[PDB]
Amino acid sequence: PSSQVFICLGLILVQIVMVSVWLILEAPGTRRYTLAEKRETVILKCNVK
Amino acid sequence: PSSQVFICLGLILVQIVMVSVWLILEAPGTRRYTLAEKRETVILKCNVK
Amino acid sequence: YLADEFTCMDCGSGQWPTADLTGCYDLPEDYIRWEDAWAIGPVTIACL
Repeated sequence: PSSQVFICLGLILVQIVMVSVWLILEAPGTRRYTLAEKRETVILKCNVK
Repeated sequence: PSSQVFICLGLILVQIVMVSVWLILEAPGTRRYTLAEKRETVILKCNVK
Repeated sequence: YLADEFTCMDCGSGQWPTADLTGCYDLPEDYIRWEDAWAIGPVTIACL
């Protein structure tokens, strides 16, 4: 009842650290990804591929 | 072993939700505090009054 | 966009020349929306 939650939150915190460095290196933003072949359109994609 | 932790994380998550929606409404940043009466004084301030 | 009469200029991929031949503007954006179709199915599935 205690160590199960502890291990679950440990794995969740590993994921949290990974996603935290992911967003720190890749702060939120929008790229205006246009179809240069077609143009006349913009995709407000997120700032990372 | 279970309900103590559940309630504690419930309160912690309530606070986290409140602070997260508050940063959503009032996104973080830095402002320049300058004393017009004094001048030549620029202060880097967390964007929250 | 012909900024000068003797000189047509491309506003780039990000921008686009206005139809009034007066300048360049940020090109219109596209994204998936809830207007008529496509998104309604997955949205209802998630709600269910």
